[PDB]
Amino acid sequence: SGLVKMSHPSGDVEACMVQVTCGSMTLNGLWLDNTVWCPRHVMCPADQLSDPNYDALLISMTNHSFSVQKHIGAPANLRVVGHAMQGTLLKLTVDVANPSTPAYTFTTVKPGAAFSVLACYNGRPTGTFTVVMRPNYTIKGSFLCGSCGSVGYTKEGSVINFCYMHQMELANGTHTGSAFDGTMYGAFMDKQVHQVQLTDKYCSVNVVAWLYAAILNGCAWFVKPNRTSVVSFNEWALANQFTEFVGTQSVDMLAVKTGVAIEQLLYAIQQLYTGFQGKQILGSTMLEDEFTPEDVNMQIMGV
Amino acid sequence: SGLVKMSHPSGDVEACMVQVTCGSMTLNGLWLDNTVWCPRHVMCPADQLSDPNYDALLISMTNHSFSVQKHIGAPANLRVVGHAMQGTLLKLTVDVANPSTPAYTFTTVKPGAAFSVLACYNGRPTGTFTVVMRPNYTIKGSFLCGSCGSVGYTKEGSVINFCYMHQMELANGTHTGSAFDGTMYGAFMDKQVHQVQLTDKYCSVNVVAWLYAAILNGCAWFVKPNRTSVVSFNEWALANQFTEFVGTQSVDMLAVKTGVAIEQLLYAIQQLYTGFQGKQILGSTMLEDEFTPEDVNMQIMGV
Repeated sequence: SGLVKMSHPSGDVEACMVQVTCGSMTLNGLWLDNTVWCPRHVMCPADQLSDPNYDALLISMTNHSFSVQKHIGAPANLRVVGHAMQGTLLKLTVDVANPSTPAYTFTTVKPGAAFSVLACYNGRPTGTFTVVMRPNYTIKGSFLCGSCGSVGYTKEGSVINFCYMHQMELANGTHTGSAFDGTMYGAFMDKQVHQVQLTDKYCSVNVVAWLYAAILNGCAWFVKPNRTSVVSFNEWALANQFTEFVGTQSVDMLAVKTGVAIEQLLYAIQQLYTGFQGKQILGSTMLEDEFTPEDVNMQIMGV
Repeated sequence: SGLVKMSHPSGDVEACMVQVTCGSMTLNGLWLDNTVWCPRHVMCPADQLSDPNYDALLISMTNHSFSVQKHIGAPANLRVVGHAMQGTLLKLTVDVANPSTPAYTFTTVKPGAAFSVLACYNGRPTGTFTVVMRPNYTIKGSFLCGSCGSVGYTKEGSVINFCYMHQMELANGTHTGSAFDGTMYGAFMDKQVHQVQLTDKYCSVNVVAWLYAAILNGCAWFVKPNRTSVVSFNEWALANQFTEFVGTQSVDMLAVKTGVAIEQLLYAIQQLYTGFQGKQILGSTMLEDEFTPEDVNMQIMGV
């Protein structure tokens, strides 16, 4: 019993972290097979950060411009024998294939989905945490200067699904990055220029999942006979900064185990949004939306 | 910027997890050099869990009663060549030294201190999370059947400090275990009988650290010229379920950076305890005590 913010074991990903240097700029890279992935802003000098031209910067670079070092495990200097740009990322080719490359895929995450982040500094892993891709395509992490190139991922069976590479900080506690196809989540620019993020929203299906977790742990004071249909809730959601509720088999499993219908929890959300009234739910005083239905199913049952 | 629940990278500890079987009982063990540590209740059958005699159980065991298996990485069966009991733990001697034993120490954690937990099932790591040792010597984790033997630890430089081995669940979301010297935190018994835990307390130095994190994020409505000395606060704390405040260099660093004195935040705690005045602090309407000063310093300032 109990519900905590849980991350995937980070061992397989730690073995892929490397340091990438270009001029006087240093950040983290991901070493898979003979390829090192890193943010392309490593090529940008301080005096050009106010308005950079990445196509011009790439042309000016040679294999000599990049230095790749592995610090963890058996340390090694990797020879860069090729360089290329894919969207907002650099794809460096090195002469040694990573002997600890896990079985992996590249996947893009959708808003409301959770993933683990391995935070790194100078190619060294320092911490791990779980985040949810926000409806405004940002993440609320903990990243300081030098954390760029830190990676986000999930684990499915024995396969690591790499979904995020840390790029920038937009505002206090608000971060964004790219998918491994080179596209930045939310189409933000990888430049130190003015850019406003859209309004964030509460992830409705995650709040329902968290309320089911509370019921399964003996906390059900907020459950009443009252119900709100998913059609009525979704119209209400549009005007109250909540995402559209879309049901799934994982949510249905939680409804059948507890005997509490989804519609009863949509009504509870509308009431709890106007105040918890000094009461707690799982040690929280405001709605929690960073626990997915799959997360609750895993932490509460074998499912 | 941003404050999240952060764990240590779990790779070094994952390489030490093994499965220990004794009869029809199975749980997790920790493999360091030629030693495997596991909870001693692996020797206890289901019908004897209410009133066990561990000294009699140990005598009845032979090296062949224990089966040790490594599942992740390069799998191996380890042959048990010695067995011993140290408090609430078994110390098995195996014929192969773990080739990935990290540099380590055994340390007992004090209430208010944070540590990372690597949750395991059948010798397989499944997740990682951070907890604080509660003033009543329990932890609020997320553990299901089969998680016994999961380990807690901190990292100082390159040294892993193993501080906890999961033993039992006392109540919903309330867990306890032992230190690697064999002593159970809070002197709870490793047996199936009803045991009452003492009342919890708010960890004062952690609430001060969280109020400093709020000021660093632009939230300082609770800061007034009013001050409470640490001597006055500690007398008040005794009667109001708060731990004794003990200052540290990390708290002093937060006071210098923000320009807000410790004594102003001790007064603020006494006022916020009587109500949050219809406002919120970092997304909460109740005091938060699971972020330590070191945690706030490392995540906000990187020191």
